[PDB]
Amino acid sequence: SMANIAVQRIKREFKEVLKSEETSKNQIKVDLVDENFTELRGEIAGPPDTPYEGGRYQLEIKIPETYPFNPPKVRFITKIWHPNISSVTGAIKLDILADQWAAAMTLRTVLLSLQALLAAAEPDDPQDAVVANQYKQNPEMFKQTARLWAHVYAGAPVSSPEYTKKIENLCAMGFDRNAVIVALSSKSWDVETATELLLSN
Amino acid sequence: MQIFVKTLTGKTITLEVEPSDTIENVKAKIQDKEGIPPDQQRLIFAGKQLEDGRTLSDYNIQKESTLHLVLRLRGG
Repeated sequence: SMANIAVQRIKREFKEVLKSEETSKNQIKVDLVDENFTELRGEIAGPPDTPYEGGRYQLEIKIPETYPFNPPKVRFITKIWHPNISSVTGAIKLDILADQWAAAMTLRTVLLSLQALLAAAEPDDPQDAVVANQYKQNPEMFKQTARLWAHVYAGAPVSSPEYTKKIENLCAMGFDRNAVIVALSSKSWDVETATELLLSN
Repeated sequence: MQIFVKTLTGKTITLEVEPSDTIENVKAKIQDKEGIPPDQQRLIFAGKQLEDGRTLSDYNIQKESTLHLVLRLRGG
């Protein structure tokens, strides 16, 4: 249904990922949404020695019909705390997804670069300013905050409960635990200003 | 005429321009001298950006006036 230099590239790049050593080791993975191959669901495992370790992140991959001369539009379906990824929408700030895309890049190399992006964030050049300045000003707070998002959203081992007690305390006020994890983390785990931010209207 | 573009790294870029010129073309001859893509760079004068459609004399940038180049964010 596409111009096929996409259909042929996508089909062999798709078949390239399932045959790879990274899929055999469960690092990356790609799947079919429909069977025209213009939308794919990718999955990358959180890199080791990073707060995302033990987590698996779903990725929305939409192949434009200018493929392979324009990059695929990738968005994080799974929530993640990362200065180069939106904590709200999952938008990705990577140059290979914008100006620095090359036609030689494949599905595998895009997934491997995104998995690499989790290991090496660029806070000076961010997608989420809130996550980025917490990353710079408080390195340890970001690490466990990303660790907590890593379990609540990507099924990792739990971050240790010095942070959940607040998540417990604000829920004792009947608040949405989804709104509380967002409010507490953006306000750098200050319950006061989180409670003041907690209320929309 | 001669204008300057002070940059990161204490670099000083010297360009021969006309007040007639787009800010886009000022970016274009920074590209030939520095190998910097024009839509990843932004020039500030009097501490203000100048949109590519406008020209330098609209911002009364006379000769020997100093500009500063902040480069657009990577991702970005």
